[PDB]
Amino acid sequence: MQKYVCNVCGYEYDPAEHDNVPFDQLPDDWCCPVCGNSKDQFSPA
Ligand code: NI
Repeated sequence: MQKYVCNVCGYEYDPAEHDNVPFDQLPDDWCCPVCGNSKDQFSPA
């Protein structure tokens, strides 16, 4: 259940915090809910 970290603000997308919804199921236009950084500028962590 891969966690991802925003390269801009350090927000961590942890699927565990979201009913195990994986990063790869998020919308095409999903952005960081803290800083609005785009999905494709997150690192696996
Ligand atoms: Ni961010």
